[PDB]
Amino acid sequence: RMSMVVSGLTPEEFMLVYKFARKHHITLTNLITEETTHVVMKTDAEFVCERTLKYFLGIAGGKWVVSYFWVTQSIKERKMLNEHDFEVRGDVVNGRNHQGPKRARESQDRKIFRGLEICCYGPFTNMPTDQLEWMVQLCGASVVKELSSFTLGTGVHPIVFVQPDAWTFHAIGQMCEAPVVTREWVLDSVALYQCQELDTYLIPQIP
Ligand SMILES: [Co+2]
Repeated sequence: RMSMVVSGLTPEEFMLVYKFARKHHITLTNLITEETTHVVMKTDAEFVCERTLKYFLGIAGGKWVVSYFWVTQSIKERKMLNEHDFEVRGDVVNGRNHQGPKRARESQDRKIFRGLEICCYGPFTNMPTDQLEWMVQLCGASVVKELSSFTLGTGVHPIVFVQPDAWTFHAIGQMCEAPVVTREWVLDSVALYQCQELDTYLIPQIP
């Protein structure tokens, strides 16, 4: 059936979702899994939310990323409103209207990271490696654990991403032949659901 997960909400805001969840036989839960169908985000009146991890994984699964206004209007009108009307416009960081989740629902037959080998490299911070790995998988990429493990083949394009405010490196180029980008290449590529160009994102590689 329907299974719901919640993001950016207060206790009382949560209680409202639960009431809506109880009234409509919807499972509510703490952590997002593949079983999750809906991700309720807090937004401003014009469906703009902050980009949480559940935001990305939600879009990565191409679920229903939908504003908390879905919940309260549904309570107000005493009926389960259309998810279509309430979906999240975009976010505070990628722009007030990129309609990201929209494309993601519409494009499961061709996922943006199809045909790619991705290596989430070294230390990571707000987001753990495995979440980013699962994100990246969900969008049709193939995870590599170590640089040396890239399918050296005309077939696939390998990418290495890193987030550099963690290593408390620019010599990945010396250990493998791959584009090195910044974790924001993935996050934006997922937020916008377009496959971003690596130029704006490349980390310098010393010879
Ligand atoms: Co090519």
